[PDB]
Amino acid sequence: TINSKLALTMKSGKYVLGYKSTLKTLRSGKAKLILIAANAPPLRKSELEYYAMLSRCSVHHYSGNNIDLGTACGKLFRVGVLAVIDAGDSDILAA
Amino acid sequence: PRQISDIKQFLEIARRKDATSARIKKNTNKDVKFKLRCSKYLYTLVVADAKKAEKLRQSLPPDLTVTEVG
Amino acid sequence: KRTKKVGVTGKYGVRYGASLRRDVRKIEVQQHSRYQCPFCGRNTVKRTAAGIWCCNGKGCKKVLAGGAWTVTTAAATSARSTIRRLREMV
Amino acid sequence: QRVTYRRRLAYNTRSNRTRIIKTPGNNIRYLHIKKLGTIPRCGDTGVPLQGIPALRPREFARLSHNKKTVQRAYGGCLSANAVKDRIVRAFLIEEQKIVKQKLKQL
Amino acid sequence: FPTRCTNVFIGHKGRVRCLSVHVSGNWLASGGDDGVLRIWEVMTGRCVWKCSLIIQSLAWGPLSDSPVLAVAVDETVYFITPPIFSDEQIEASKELFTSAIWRRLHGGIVHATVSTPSSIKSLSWHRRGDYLATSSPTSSSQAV
Amino acid sequence: KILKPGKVALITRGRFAGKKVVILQAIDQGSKSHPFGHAVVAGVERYPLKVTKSMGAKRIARRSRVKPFIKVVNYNHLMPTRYALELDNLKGLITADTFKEPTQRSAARKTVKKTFEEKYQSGKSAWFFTPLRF
RNA sequence: AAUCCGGUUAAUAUUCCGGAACCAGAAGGUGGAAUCAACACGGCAACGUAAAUGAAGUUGGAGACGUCGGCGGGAGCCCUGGGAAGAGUUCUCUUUUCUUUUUAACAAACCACACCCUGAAAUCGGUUUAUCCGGAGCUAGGGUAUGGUGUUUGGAA
Repeated sequence: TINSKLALTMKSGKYVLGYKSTLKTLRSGKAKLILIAANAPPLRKSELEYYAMLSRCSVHHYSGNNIDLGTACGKLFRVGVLAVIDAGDSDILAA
Repeated sequence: PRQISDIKQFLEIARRKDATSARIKKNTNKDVKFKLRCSKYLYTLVVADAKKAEKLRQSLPPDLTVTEVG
Repeated sequence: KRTKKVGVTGKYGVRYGASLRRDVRKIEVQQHSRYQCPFCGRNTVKRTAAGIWCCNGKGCKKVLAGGAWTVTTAAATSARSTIRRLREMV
Repeated sequence: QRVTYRRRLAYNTRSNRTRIIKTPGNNIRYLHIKKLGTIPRCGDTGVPLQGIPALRPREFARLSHNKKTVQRAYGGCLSANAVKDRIVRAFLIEEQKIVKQKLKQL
Repeated sequence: FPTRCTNVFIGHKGRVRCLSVHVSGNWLASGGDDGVLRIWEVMTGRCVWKCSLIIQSLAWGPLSDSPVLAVAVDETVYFITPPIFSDEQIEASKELFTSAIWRRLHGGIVHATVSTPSSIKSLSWHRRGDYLATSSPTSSSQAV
Repeated sequence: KILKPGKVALITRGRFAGKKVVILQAIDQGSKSHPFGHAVVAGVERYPLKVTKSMGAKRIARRSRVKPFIKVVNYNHLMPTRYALELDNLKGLITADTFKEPTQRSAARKTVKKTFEEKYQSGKSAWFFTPLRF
């Protein structure tokens, strides 16, 4: 279910990939959801979590690795962290 | 081993007590080389104009021992 | 295909016997293969010495303890699972 | 033309490191040179440090202070990225111990 | 003996960022953050040229026969020849010129406007009046 | 929006690495001289020394003296925190011109110093004024 | 820790002589900087600056490291096109055959693989002789660092 909603969100809503794009969006406050891969470095996970709690944003720790998250996104590069600005047709924010 | 591009400071090092002798070099390409033996370094100054070299030479204090081309 | 069967063992030539070279072949392809790093996911883990597996990923640089020829062994994996279930029960 | 060692040490070793010069007298001659210096390495990541020359240990003593270090916290002992990890990890764990204390105090 | 001040020019409502004196010495052009360019004559102290047309700096030309003043406003530089001079001065100033792009009102006798990527801070004139050096602090490679 | 005036942040790069600063003004949109999302901050370079009840008044003042610094820092080099500092008297003093003319920069540094001195004496923002150990 | 050149003796020389340097340690002195906001500023940054106090205690680094295989740079030798000085050959032929045509330690200025910034990349791209690299931020644009057995002078003709 989480994979399907993530796939639909990128086809409907707004999203940014990677670390610095995610970090900038949290800084601007437009970010609504944060996806963090399983093998994200522990310091990177905590600083993103601190950014999210400042910005009052939800955080989801994706069970699969960064490769798994990128494959679930369908792009052919590994993604460690992404920020969902808008859910669009998906309801990823509620669940 | 110390090239000096400033005339005054060449003069001042010449007046300084560490200075022991000065030397004059006249190269074939017509530039004048004022070398100043000091305690630790040898300060040399290259001048392209003869009359500036001459006025510099008379500007050296008399007590300094000046030697011509070796 | 330069060599149909011998593979990496072609350096040893005709010596040491067929079976005594085939088991080296399986072990040697394991030993020199590149493994996916558990911490960064980049395929940058390579053996350093017997038991040492270093990640050359810029920013990861993590060293690992593992098997002599392969990063993870069956015995270590079984031990990790049994210890995990024992701790959860305890 | 051929050269000989200036010192009484034959057997080119690490200390018997030599160079060829041509003298003002038109002579091919050896020049005995010292080994090369090393840039100081980072304490945490092991990368060489940026902003310091590569000199032998005692030759570091002739430099000025600012020529051997970098103006930053841990500068000259840790790389910039290593220091940045030190700072963020320090702050984040400090916030945790505060939040754990606030959790357990009630 | 540059003794105590005896003549005071007033009329600028803000900081006067830069002021320059013409080679003739009878004209003093000043400007500042208000953007108002004021030309004063030293002999009597009037402000005959009140036309305003932030003013970083302004400097006269070295040629007396071509009294052209260059003013740096933000990133734009104006080559202004006020009509206060005799007419032949205006004609003589034109033939001097008539990266940075060039373009060609209460006596708004504008001649050439130069636009620069950064806000010009310092202005310098060559002795022959053909070279203009504009310096800005923000940029590095093309600062000057 | 988490980088707002009055928010305490940590400088992670530069000479003042690991120093606690207060967001004085955010220009996240950018500028001609700074095409990135910078923010001008005021912080502490030399933290006031620890004080003891046994110490005399002259040393209490001597250790309580604090040396501030004003700097424009990139967002990526700033680490925002949950702490907030009330920047009274410190609302309008910084502008692009205040950096251009150092006389306004020097005046800003002096005003920032006297505000930090008074706030430290008042005993507010204890976390802001204690040095961060790393 | 720190020395080079030229020369000299019947026999010694990186040791003597002439010239030119360098290192270690010691003391106060001149000049400059910081300082009553005691312990400097600049750059977003990597970091820079002629300076820019730091006891005890702790910690890091240099010293400090195998082997083979190509690839790139440098220096010396080798090769080579003219010039100039002598010398070889010349019955004939050879604008030619040969020798010479040099520049040390040291001081000074200058000189782009790691890193930083902007940026967000699938028509995936960059790139090596050798397929490694990238949403953990590629290419690209602009920087920072390392700076000699390189360059320009001084030495030094």
